[PDB]
Amino acid sequence: PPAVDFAFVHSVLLPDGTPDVHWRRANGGQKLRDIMLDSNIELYGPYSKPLSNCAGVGTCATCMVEIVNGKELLNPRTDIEKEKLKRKPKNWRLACQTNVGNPDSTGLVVIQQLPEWKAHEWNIPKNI
Amino acid sequence: LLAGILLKMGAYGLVRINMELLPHAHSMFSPWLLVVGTIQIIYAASTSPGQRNLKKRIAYSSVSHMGFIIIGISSITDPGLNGAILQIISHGFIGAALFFLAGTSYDRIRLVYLDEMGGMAISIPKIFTMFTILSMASLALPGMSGFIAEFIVFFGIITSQKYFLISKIFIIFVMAIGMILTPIYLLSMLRQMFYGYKLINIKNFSFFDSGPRELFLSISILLPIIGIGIYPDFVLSLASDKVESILSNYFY
Amino acid sequence: MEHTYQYSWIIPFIPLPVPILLGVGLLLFPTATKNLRRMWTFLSIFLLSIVMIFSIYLSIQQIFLSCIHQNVWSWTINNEFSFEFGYFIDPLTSIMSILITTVGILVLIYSDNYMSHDQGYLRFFAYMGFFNTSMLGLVTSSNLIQVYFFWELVGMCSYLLIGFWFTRPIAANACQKAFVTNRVGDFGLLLGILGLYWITGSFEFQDLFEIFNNLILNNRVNLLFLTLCAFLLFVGPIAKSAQFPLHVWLPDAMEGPTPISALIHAATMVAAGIFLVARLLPLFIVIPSIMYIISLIGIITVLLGATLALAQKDIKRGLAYSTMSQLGYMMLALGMGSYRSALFHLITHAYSKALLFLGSGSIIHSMEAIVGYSPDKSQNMILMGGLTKHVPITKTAFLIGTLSLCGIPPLACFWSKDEILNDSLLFSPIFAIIACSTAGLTAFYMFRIYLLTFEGHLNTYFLNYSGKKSGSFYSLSLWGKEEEKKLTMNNTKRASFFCNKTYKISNNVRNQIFITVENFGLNTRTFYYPHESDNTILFPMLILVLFTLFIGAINQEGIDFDEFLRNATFSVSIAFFGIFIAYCLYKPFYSSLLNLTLLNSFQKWNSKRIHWEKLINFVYNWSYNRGYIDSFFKTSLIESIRRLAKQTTFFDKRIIDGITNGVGITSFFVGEVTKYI
Amino acid sequence: AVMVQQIEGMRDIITEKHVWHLSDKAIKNVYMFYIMFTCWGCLYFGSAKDPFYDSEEYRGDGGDGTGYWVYETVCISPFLILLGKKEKNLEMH
Ligand code: FES
Repeated sequence: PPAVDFAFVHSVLLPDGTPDVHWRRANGGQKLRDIMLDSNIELYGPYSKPLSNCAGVGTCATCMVEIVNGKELLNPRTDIEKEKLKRKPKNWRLACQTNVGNPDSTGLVVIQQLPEWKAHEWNIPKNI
Repeated sequence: LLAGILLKMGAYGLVRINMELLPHAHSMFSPWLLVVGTIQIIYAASTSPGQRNLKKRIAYSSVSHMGFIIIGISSITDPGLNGAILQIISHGFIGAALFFLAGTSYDRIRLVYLDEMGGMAISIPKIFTMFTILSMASLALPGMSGFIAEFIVFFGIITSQKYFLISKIFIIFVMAIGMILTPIYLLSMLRQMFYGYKLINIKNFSFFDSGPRELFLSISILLPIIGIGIYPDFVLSLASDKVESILSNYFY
Repeated sequence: MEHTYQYSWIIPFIPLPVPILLGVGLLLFPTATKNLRRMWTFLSIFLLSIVMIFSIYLSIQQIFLSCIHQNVWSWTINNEFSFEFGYFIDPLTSIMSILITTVGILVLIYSDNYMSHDQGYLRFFAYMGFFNTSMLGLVTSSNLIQVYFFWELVGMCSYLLIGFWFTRPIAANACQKAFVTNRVGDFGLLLGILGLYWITGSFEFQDLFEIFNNLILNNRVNLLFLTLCAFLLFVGPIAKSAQFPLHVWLPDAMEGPTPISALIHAATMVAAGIFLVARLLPLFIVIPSIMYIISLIGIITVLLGATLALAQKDIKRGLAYSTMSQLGYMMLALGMGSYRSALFHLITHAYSKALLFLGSGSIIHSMEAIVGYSPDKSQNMILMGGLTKHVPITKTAFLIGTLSLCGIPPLACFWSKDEILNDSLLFSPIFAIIACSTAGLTAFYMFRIYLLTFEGHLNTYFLNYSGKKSGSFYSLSLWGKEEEKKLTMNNTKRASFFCNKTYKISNNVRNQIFITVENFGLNTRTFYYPHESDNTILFPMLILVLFTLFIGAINQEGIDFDEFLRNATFSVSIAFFGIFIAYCLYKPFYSSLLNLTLLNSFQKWNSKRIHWEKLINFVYNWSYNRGYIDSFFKTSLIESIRRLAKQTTFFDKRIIDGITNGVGITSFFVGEVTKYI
Repeated sequence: AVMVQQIEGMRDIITEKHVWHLSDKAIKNVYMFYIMFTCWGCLYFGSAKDPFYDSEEYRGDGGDGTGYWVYETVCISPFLILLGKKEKNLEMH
């Protein structure tokens, strides 16, 4: 079956000093917010309270996730990721405004959830 | 002095020549001058946010406040004409002080328009506080003479023997939109040239504030505005007898 | 009575000279008066204490003796004006005077320390004292002239307080919108008092009350003119008490101080509209349709003020919409004709939500040590989390305030809302059950606010969330001298160093070599937990706790000053229902008092988030877009005036300055032609 | 000065009505003293260290006291550098 290989690196470190990766499974692409809600990984952080989110429409920058090596199978920004978050390191997307695409999809996108409240920089490779 | 006293002659002459020398044709055309003054207030108060320039906003603000003088002259009443004389003196102070502070603000900041010249109130706080209080004097906002000037003009409208209720409701409504439009351009001027913060302006410029001379100019114009805005008989008591002698020719 | 009302003219003018001395001090000698920094604070507090004691003495004489004093002087005597500026001592004057003075003294005691780390100090207290001057002059006012006078001065002071922090531009947009909205109400108050002068010829609060007993029985006056005059007279209280058309100025007032949130509203200035409508109720019960209009505007804004405070991230904006919904309750009471219960609800809200704002600002000044200085950080109610463990007296004060709004009978304020719904259900069945429904919603969002602030873990120092916190707590690793000499530059450990091989997949390794270089430890390691604020913050909160416990039980003084169990238990049941719905949603599992079988079944019945995914979306989009009324006013009311301004300066500069310039252009052109002919 | 007002609606009113007016002479007197204050302030604050219109920020660059010294400065000093550039090219730079 077509299984996209999310990694979902958590924001905080382990107390040992290594990151903890969870490697979620869910099929295809419908919304990244629905995948992170369904497969039980921590999207919102402190905004995970019930009325602390816009329930998927994009009117709040609360589902933001740093995505690295995520130029392969992803939709472009819907002028809401371009507007809610503006002065960012440009690898940050809204899970309720991004989508990893079609159900026939294989890929190794790795997503750092909660780019707010983190301490690592990921040392991104310079494109082009 | 172009806005303080040179703008108010003519309006003086509309009381001097066009009201006691020619009473009956003034009674003929003051129905039209009333409507023209009500269009004048809204028109000039709406041309003022369209001005990117600083000083032109105060120029059209002067055109807007002359509408109350034209209306008080056209209001065939003692409260109308007496509020017109009060608005003559009040806006003489108001326009004089605002164009003074606009000239000093251009001399400090060297920026004419209002797309540039952002937050300058931390740079020149004395010019800011005097320009703010004199903007409040321009707002027909109380403790200031423009308030009681425009309110006695409204009272001259509402106590008119010339006009009926069909006209008076429309006149009061159009004039009272003007005291909504006047905060729009005055506070737009204030939030453009004073409110805000520019990152480049920290210590290298360090602009000189209002000196004591210009501050005496602003305070010495501000004090009779307050003294009339709390006790308006500094204007009405020296002219009410003469306005009675004027309106003796109109009411018979 | 013989010698105490003749000196009732001072209670506006007693706060005045310290803003007069600051307005000539800061404007002339800034180093001098700012060197006298804390003395003008205590001088304003002392002058307001004089006004407090004198207003208490006048209140004691009002509850003893039934009389009204109207100590009017003369202001202009030239023609038909004969204007007065006198001071009208009704029981409403006493209520409003103590309501101004007590709240103002407590906010000044609060603001001695709120502004104690502010470069802008004395001009704030000049604005405070001049606002107290203006509002005490507004409530001691014998004619609509002076109401209009101090009304617009209160609007100016609102502009100044909201744009106090003038260097930030969102406060600039806030204060411009605030003063323009207050001028839209000022507009209506103007052509409303002029319409009353055309219908009466009065300009006095005395003669209106004895003309409107028989003015509608006349043939010259029109009923249409009286009802449109009274509606325009009500447009003013719409702008002050933040009613449904003119409500968009209130939630932007947050960008200024928190004391101006406690004083511009939950206090004096939103009580200006309540004061005006309750003062003019002898000419509002007479005009038939305006009472229904006031009931209608109140019943429209109570659903707006409730649904807005449901999903606010900001503490101050949420308490602002709570204030707006309670002000809608007050206008709904004023639409009942209730001369008594409206003012009592005004008193208990103005002493309750003022305490709530001071508790919120104590929360904010505690959070400033955590997050630094930012309103999206230090005012965000989401990441406040829990502060019961840290700031206990703030917790008790804020809890007594939110129970004073949730309607708890013994140890909070309930009898006001009891009288509201009791006067509501025997009036019209449409307005009543929706008022009780909004009361349940009010208990819901207020308990939501209390749980998001004080109950639970902190949401900011929580080890699941902050990575700098996990880097700071663990100064050494779990193995000591093994696995590293410490490791920095932790590489792409997708395989977790397990040498895991790959089946049929897209990719495992590539030319992507990105090391998650984390931050270090043992640097700014402390992260000082939010301790208690000083005495100048708790002391107004203690005094307001004593107020909201003392007023909450007030053979009664209901008549001499100016269904029993079923309705009470129905209001307490719907309020506790709101408590319960907020409690099961926000109170965490380790501290809730409920049985864990029911607590498990709450998520077991609702683990879908599909029939919740539209409801939460609609409520959050409503509270975030401000019912889309903010966007519609910034789209077709102020940008419509911007387009009209550009069209009008186009007509000016192009085609009436064009004609005048074209006269000279034509003279130049005919001169150049007839030169060369 | 005491008038008891009987209104059926709320309560009785004990209006005072101290009708007064600043004496005709006193308006001339406050005008006299305010013209005196204007005189004193014009003389003294013209005799003051005027901190902006003395420095090299204002008097140095342009600073004739008009409102066009900025515009003739930025319209003539480029002509000054064009003149200096031509005189530089006159000696083959
Ligand atoms: S949940 Fe509102 S941002 Fe995705």
